[PDB]
Amino acid sequence: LFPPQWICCDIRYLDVSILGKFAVVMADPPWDIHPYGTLTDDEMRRLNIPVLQDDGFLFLWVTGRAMELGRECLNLWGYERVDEIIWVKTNQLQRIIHWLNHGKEHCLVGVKGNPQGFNQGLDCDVIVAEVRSTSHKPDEIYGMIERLSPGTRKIELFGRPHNVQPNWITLGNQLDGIHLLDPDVVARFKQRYPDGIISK
Amino acid sequence: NDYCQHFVDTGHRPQNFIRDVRELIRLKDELIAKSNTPPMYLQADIEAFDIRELTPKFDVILLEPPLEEYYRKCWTWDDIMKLEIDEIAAPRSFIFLWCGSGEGLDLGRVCLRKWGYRRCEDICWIKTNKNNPLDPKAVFQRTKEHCLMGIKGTVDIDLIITEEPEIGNIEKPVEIFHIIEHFCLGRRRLHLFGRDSTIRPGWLTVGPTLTNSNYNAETYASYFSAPNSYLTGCTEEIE
Ligand SMILES: CNc1cc(N2CCC[C@@](O)(CNC(=O)c3ccc(CN4CC5(CCC5)[C@@H]4C4CC4)cc3O)C2)ncn1
Repeated sequence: LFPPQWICCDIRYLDVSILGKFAVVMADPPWDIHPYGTLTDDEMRRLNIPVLQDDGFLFLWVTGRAMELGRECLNLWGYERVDEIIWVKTNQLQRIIHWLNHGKEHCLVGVKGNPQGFNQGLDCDVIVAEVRSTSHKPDEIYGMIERLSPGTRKIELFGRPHNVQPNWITLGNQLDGIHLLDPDVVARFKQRYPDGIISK
Repeated sequence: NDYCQHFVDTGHRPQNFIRDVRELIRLKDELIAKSNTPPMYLQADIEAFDIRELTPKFDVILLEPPLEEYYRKCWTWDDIMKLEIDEIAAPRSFIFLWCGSGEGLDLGRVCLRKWGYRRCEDICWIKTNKNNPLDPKAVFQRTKEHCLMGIKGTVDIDLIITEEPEIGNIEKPVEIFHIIEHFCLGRRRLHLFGRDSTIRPGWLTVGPTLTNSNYNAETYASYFSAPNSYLTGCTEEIE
């Protein structure tokens, strides 16, 4: 259902089967790279990503060793990595912000099944955009995803309140409560969680 | 303003609009040029070539196999991953592997791990199309190539921005050599699948299309005999 929706929760424990199937998944996980609460490698492997889609695309932000671990989860969860987006970070004058200085962030792109009716090839795999608060992904990614798969249902894992978007259901443990509008989701949520608590 | 939208509207890639791409650094460049070994090079069909013949073991390997995707002999990742790179890499050494933009970003990581390296950097060559504003699996137009840096054993940015070369031009940006040489990683530098056009002081180039050779294993090793065995390639020569 078109307007923004979100669920404050521990993504480790929420029964994501109540949410239905999504054309696009995006995740910016708290990888345990060597600031916030982290998820162990095993917890990320165990996330029930496979129930979320049948045919569609996964967008998986990665840095450091999660460039490798993210590829492992991606394949474990049943996806093939078919693209990799980079966001070149600039200032407001369009200048770029271990062994090398890091001018970019990486977003892996995975496919599951055989998605039909997507507009593949409309955008290119480089995003140039101005940095904002630490830990924010650039808003351009939502436009690229909308053009790729307009009007379909989408879900974001480990998002924050600024990430809530129309057509998207946002999950994260710093969201303000639960805000669901889709009736099938509202229905399945009430069954699975009749007292509105999400534990164990 | 949204450069992704701008690209879908006009065809000008987002990277076309990046601008400007402590005092001097040139003295470092001068020290590098001073300690550079003479250029050495060898024509060799690397499929058939026993790579063991290449000695001594190298401090840096730059590996640039000719992938099929660079066109339209090509090397598959099947071919590349069967190269015995760990036989010629020094126990502490570095690899820079051009992986393209497709399955190479995954299979190249398998290769690095196969040969005993861990990836420490992902260097992205971003191609502008200022002058001229399609894999079945591709979701997006691919406008970049990745060069993976691996380490084994115990000033620059990780982006290279140049205009996309003309069709059929396979050369990679010479800037990758600057990044490598500025790391001061040692002086035994090997470039596998280089060409006449890539030969460069401080480097041993080995590839099938070279037209001439001057490689001599004993001459090559004499450039690193004592007292020159452990120089970083960034310091004064030893008097
Ligand atoms: C235990 N169970 C949970 C946890 C949970 N948490 C934990 C607390 C925080 C949050 O609430 C919201 N997220 C973040 O603060 C958050 C911040 C930064 C990054 C790094 N990303 C940012 C970029 C730059 C472009 C995208 C990079 C990227 C690697 C290249 C990732 C993040 O996810 C999620 N939510 C539900 N259940």
